Amino acid sequence: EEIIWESLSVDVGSQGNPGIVEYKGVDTKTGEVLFEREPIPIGTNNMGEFLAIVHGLRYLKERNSRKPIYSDSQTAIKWVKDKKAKSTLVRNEETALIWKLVDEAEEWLNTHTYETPILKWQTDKWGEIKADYGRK
RNA sequence: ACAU
DNA sequence: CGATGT
Ligand SMILES: [Cl-]
Ligand SMILES: [Cl-]
Ligand SMILES: [Cl-]
Ligand SMILES: [Mg+2]
Ligand SMILES: [Mg+2]
Ligand SMILES: [Rb+]
Ligand SMILES: [Rb+]
Ligand SMILES: [Rb+]
Ligand SMILES: [Rb+]
Repeated sequence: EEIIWESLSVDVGSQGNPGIVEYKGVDTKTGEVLFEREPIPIGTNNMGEFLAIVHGLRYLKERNSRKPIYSDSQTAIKWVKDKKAKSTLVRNEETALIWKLVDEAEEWLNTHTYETPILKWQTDKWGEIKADYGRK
């Protein structure tokens, strides 16, 4: 209904899908960029959205912050809830890095706790999430 | 259909 | 127009 302004917003950006993937997290209220991942040569939109949420969880936990996380990705929200990224991307030498990061993010979820609410950013009502890359 |  | 996902 209403935006929770005291939150972290995350989003993926890419060049192609599959293609070069990056992600970032921003303060929803101010747009300040709080973290940005260096581009990964091949990944999917959904793998990047998943990594962005998990990085957000780790970032907030390290800082003892109870803020929620907004994501626009129905898929990634579910994958984090399930602790399992059900990507179709081929596992081969070209995709080794993205898959290593996804495997490591799942591993973190299976070995740590968090209370962070993971909320759907309601793009249809609110416009683009504040972490968006402005590329579409 | 919906979400990217 | 193409892709990734539930
Ligand atoms: Cl990562
Ligand atoms: Cl909340
Ligand atoms: Cl959702
Ligand atoms: Mg997104
Ligand atoms: Mg975006
Ligand atoms: Rb802590
Ligand atoms: Rb975009
Ligand atoms: Rb979107
Ligand atoms: Rb589809």
